[PDB]
Amino acid sequence: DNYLHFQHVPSLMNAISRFFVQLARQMKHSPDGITAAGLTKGMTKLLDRFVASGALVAPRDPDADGTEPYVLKVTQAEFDKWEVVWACCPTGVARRIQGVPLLI
Amino acid sequence: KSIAFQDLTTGTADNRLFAVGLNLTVVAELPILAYMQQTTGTITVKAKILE
Repeated sequence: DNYLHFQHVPSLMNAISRFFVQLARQMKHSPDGITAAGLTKGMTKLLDRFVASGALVAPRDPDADGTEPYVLKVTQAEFDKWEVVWACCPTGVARRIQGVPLLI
Repeated sequence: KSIAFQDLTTGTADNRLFAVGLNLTVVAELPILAYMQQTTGTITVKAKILE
């Protein structure tokens, strides 16, 4: 029970991963090569495009979580190890509906 | 391209010698190098679902 048995949730992440792979392949031909600074600008652009398309939405509870749809952060431990992570809030589907009749 | 020669002899009344001078400037880009130390590392990429 991971919100993954819904069809579209893996589909968004697979599309984003494919786009990232294509970006990283092209970035390797740059003079510097793969760099943490370089990997953030492109990811921000693609995630903004995905937000514009309507795939990513703001969290349901604004008090608990921030209003931003995605969070992209870079962390450094020592100097040899870097880490780039992005989180996403997928769009929901409407599949169960209930109606409750009453009588005045 | 600009060329102009200057005379350097008062006359041939002493030694019978002809001299002419020219001035030039040379522009050179000297290189200076700063020594460095190289180390290796790794970068990892992960995708996550919020909350």
